[PDB]
Amino acid sequence: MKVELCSFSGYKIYPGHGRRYARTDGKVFQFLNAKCESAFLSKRNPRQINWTVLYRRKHKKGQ
Amino acid sequence: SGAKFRISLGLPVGAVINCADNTGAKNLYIISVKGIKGRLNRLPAAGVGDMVMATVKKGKPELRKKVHPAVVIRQRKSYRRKDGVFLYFEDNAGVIVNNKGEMKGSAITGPVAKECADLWPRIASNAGSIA
Amino acid sequence: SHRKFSAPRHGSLGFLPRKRSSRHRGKVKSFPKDDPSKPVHLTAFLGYKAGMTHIVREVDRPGSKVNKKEVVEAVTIVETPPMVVVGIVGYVETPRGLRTFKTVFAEHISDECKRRFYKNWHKSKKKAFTKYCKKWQDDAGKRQLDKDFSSMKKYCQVIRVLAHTQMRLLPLRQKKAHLMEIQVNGGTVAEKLDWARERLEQQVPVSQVFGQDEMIDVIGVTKGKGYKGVTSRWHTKKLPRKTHRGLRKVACIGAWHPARVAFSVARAGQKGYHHRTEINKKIYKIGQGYLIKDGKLIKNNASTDYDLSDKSINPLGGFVHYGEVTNDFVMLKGCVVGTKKRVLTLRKSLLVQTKRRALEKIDLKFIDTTSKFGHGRFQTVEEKKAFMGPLKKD
RNA sequence: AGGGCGAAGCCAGAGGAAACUCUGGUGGAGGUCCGUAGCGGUCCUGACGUGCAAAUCGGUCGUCCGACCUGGGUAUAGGGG
RNA sequence: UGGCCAUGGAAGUCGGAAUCCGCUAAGGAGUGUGUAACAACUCACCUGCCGAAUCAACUAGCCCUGAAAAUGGAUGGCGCU
RNA sequence: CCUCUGGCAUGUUGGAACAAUGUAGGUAAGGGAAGUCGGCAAGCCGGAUCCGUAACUUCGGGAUAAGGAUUGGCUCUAAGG
RNA sequence: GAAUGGAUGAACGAGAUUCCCACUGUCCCUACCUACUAUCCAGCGAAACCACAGCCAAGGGAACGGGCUUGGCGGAAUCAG
RNA sequence: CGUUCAUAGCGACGUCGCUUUUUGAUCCUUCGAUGUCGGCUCUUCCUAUCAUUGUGAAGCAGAAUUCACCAAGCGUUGGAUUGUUCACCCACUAAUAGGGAACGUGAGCUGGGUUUAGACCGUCGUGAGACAGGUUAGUUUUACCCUACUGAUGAUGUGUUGUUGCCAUGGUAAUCCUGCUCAGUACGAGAGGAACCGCAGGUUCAGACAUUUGGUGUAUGUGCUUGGCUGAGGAGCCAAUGGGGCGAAGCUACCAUCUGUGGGAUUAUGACUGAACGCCUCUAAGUCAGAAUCCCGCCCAGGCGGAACGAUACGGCAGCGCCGC
RNA sequence: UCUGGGUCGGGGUUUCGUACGUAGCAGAGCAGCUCCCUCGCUGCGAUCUAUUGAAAGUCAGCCCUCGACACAAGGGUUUGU
Ligand SMILES: [Mg+2]
Ligand SMILES: [Mg+2]
Ligand SMILES: [Mg+2]
Ligand SMILES: [Mg+2]
Ligand SMILES: [Mg+2]
Ligand SMILES: [Mg+2]
Ligand SMILES: [Mg+2]
Ligand SMILES: [Mg+2]
Ligand SMILES: [Mg+2]
Ligand SMILES: [Mg+2]
Ligand SMILES: [Mg+2]
Ligand SMILES: [Mg+2]
Ligand SMILES: [Mg+2]
Ligand SMILES: [Mg+2]
Ligand SMILES: [Mg+2]
Ligand SMILES: [Mg+2]
Ligand SMILES: [Mg+2]
Ligand SMILES: [Mg+2]
Ligand SMILES: [Mg+2]
Ligand SMILES: [Mg+2]
Ligand SMILES: [Mg+2]
Ligand SMILES: [Mg+2]
Ligand SMILES: [Mg+2]
Ligand SMILES: [Mg+2]
Ligand SMILES: [Mg+2]
Ligand SMILES: [Mg+2]
Ligand SMILES: [Mg+2]
Ligand SMILES: [Mg+2]
Ligand SMILES: [Mg+2]
Ligand SMILES: [Mg+2]
Ligand SMILES: [Mg+2]
Ligand SMILES: [Mg+2]
Ligand SMILES: [Mg+2]
Ligand SMILES: [Mg+2]
Ligand SMILES: [Mg+2]
Repeated sequence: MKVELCSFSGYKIYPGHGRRYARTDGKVFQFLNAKCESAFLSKRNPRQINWTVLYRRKHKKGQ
Repeated sequence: SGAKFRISLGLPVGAVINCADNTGAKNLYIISVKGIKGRLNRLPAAGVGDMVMATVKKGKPELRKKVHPAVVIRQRKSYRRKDGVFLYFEDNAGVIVNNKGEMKGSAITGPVAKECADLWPRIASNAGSIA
Repeated sequence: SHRKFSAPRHGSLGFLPRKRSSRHRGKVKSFPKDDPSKPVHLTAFLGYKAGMTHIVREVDRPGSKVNKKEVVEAVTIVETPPMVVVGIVGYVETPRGLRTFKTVFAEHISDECKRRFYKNWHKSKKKAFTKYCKKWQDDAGKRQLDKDFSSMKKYCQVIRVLAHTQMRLLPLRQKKAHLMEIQVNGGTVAEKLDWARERLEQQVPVSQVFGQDEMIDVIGVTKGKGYKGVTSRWHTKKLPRKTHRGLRKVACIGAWHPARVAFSVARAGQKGYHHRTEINKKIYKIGQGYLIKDGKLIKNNASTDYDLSDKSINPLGGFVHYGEVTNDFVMLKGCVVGTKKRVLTLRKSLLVQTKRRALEKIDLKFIDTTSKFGHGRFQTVEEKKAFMGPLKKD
């Protein structure tokens, strides 16, 4: 059961949950939930969005 | 040997999925779905991997104004795989095909869903990406 | 004239008076046929629908496309704390039917159980089986008791134990423990009866009834939905937009000339809270409850050989609208009848099970334990505490 | 109400040998267009249908400087108006 | 005895006019099968065994086939041999 | 659409529930008229500025044809007496 | 079929059709939500309709019975639909 | 006729019937009005069986098939044109069988068509006007009564009450298909080309359910934003839910997930032993196999039908249970 | 009196996406004053960073509390073998 990572937020996605997107360019994204997926489809740069992992890495939070 | 399992089928009769092979067709007006007994009032519906009759609505005039078989290759309606991952595809899409499953084109633009690949080998051979 | 275009009719007549069930606790309408040969056992149990969740498993049906492929799978947790046998009750065959013959109750009976016998316990003096239990300590009574048991040995054919739940051990509000007759199926009636006479006043856990990868029939009352219209209750076509006197209706009740409306015509009425016996629900996991040797053993529930963590089947923030499953539980495949908290009768199958699918051995790979009270993303609190780091509440 | 289109006339500039023509303005025509009040009354075959109402209600509509709308006064009366 | 007509082949045999004699114990110028046509097969007269009735064609009584409708159903009902 | 001046007590009643049917509003995955006599109903479109504008023509129109782009907040500049 | 007007025709049309693009719960196929109802209560309180009445099958019958014949059968008083 | 052969399949000249899903006859009923076509929606029946189960037939080698029997359990679809019924075409399918129920069904809808009044055209009429000739515009009322059905309280009984139970009677459900394998095998000159048992799935139907995906969302949850209004900030409110992101719970979708079972009697049929009829015969006495049938099972409801068991009014007035007389 | 259920609080869970305030050498530029210093100082200034995965809501039908607070044999009508 290869746990995958959400292509927007960064959280892990356990076998059951979330949804898999297959764009016609021929690359795929995993979304934890719809909240991620909506921001992805509306083109939100996840590094700008606080609660994502990509933001917190960028802003050096924790550590 | 191993059979298909049902998948949420979001192409009723009336769809114009885009032809994703090199024929010269652009669209594929699904006029009917193959292997549907069906019930009163109910539209025949083809998910991915489904055979389908398909008029071409725009493209080359060789193909226009007649019926061809076709296969659905991607679909925007999110189906569920047996491993509990839902999956959807950004576009509905198919390929013009002959009765015995061979393509009449030659190369498939875009990815094919593996539900379609495993079930259609000659499509699978011409598919670059799968799933 | 004939109806133009044929179509199969909506809903089954094999289910109707579509009325609100008299019972709440689902009756076992038939116990299995006691072959006299195999040893004695209980045929039924009484659990409670705590909640759903995932599983993950390797599947082994060769031929399938999914052979040796990890699928996920929904499951119900039926929290099943052990029942207490407080009675036996002999039956005898007649040409009229199957008359109850003699009921011997145990000596001591819990207030869990005694609750049941009064409509208002607060107001009662709790005087039930008071002159009864006098029998169990004298020469006269004990002798009459023995003669009753002897008579049952002479005459009776079917023997059912009476047990009841341990309402004490649950997260439910109610204290009034459900009794139920459960049938002892096994050897000769004299052997059969002395087994139940030994079990009297005693615990009986779930593993004594059921085993793993076993098809069982869930019996319960459906999640009730009140008055519902014909479109909900029968799934009749909606009529179109333009319909003047409404459109969630049936247009033609009936023909003119059987000049009555038939029982087969769809009408609005009670939708839900029906009695229903869904069969073939495979037990994936009989789960051991919390226990103490030095500290808690919470692990023994939702840990698998391949996971090895310290979970229980309880998700974060508990099973919603229920509690903590702190007791032993079964884990069936798929949904089952009824609501959260609903008392649920399990029953061993009526049917000689020998299908590839019904003998399949289930090795679970992973129990999802993420919260159900919103979109959960963490399996355990320790994982969450790791992922987040420190919070302002520290 | 408020907007749109911008007819004749007028100005300048440029061309034209003349005839006159182009370009930019100004000007504000019309049973002209949108659109309020007004007047009306298309569709929903909506609401209502022992009604609010012996013809009403709601949205949606037509028209809105003209064969426009409208008070009061005055004329025409029954095979007559 | 490839009888005669019929050749397209009918020597018994798609059909039709014929249609008798011999040997005879007895076999039709042939009931059919089948053949391109034969062949081959098959269908009287008589025995051997068995042991008293046997068999044909009509006819009329009851019974049965002929005999299929839509709400569930009516010798009045229950029933009846 | 919101406000002051002035004016009212929700249009012949109150309370408790939140079932089915409705009346009046909304929203819907994938498909997009396959519905239906018929796109009925609803939905799309909508303001402004800047481009761009066909057939046809009674040369006036068609024309907001179609088809495109932009639009907020903030801090400045330049241009008009 | 030619001012019982014929042929035409830009502009215009709450006029009659047909197709395409867009758009949509029209539909596949239904679902959830809101408000006012309906619901239960206090107060108030009508009407139409009414031979008697009100469970069926079959029969006959003015040739489709609630009532008749023969069968099935029949259990107070009520509530929402 | 069918090469040959009346009867595998057919069937002239003749003949005997049934049927009321055709149309006529007829005018018995209704003119102090029984709402007049079609479609939608829904239920039920019939069989004169298209498919599906079990079988006999062939001019049945296989495949494909027509003919017949038991048989109506389960099905019999999506569209283009037409107001249509009917018709035709495309597509799928296992099959796209046929009917009935006041030519089922308008206080169920719809109103496109017939069939008022407004108008146009053609033909007819001097004309008013006419036209199973065309066109367009044209109000579809009422249930609160009784029954029937749906669900909902209750009812008589059992001394009262509660319990756990039984079961009379009603209802009733599963369906058909593909793929793989058998197998390029039987069969066939070849071309072609099966089947039983397995295995994997799917259609339609049914019964649930919400872990997950999706839908809803006024938790009016939390941002964001328009116009206005509390002097401003902050905090808010109003705009019949101001608008919009995201959205818990809860409902909910072949738009997510799960489950759908076993016997008996036999029918058609093919057989046994076996007379009638010294043989022969499935039948006459006797016996066997036998099915989408039928009856039950499971499954739902549970009778003016029963059951075993519990407790049975301390009291301030009590009232009762047994026993014997 | 398995001392209980209830309100408030606290955790957990979860939804949204980082509150107010304060600080900043962040901030397109602009201004006032001057020490005309243009990193002068002081003010205006959308927004940005930090404090801060913060703030806020989270049963009303989510889960655990055994922390705080009261309140918990009370009332009315019944029925007999
Ligand atoms: Mg239809
Ligand atoms: Mg039919
Ligand atoms: Mg209407
Ligand atoms: Mg949840
Ligand atoms: Mg109307
Ligand atoms: Mg009304
Ligand atoms: Mg009023
Ligand atoms: Mg009001
Ligand atoms: Mg008031
Ligand atoms: Mg008033
Ligand atoms: Mg939609
Ligand atoms: Mg249609
Ligand atoms: Mg259509
Ligand atoms: Mg419209
Ligand atoms: Mg135009
Ligand atoms: Mg003329
Ligand atoms: Mg002339
Ligand atoms: Mg004329
Ligand atoms: Mg009458
Ligand atoms: Mg012949
Ligand atoms: Mg007639
Ligand atoms: Mg009538
Ligand atoms: Mg028949
Ligand atoms: Mg009719
Ligand atoms: Mg009617
Ligand atoms: Mg009507
Ligand atoms: Mg009309
Ligand atoms: Mg007219
Ligand atoms: Mg009422
Ligand atoms: Mg503010
Ligand atoms: Mg207002
Ligand atoms: Mg027989
Ligand atoms: Mg037998
Ligand atoms: Mg049998
Ligand atoms: Mg029964």
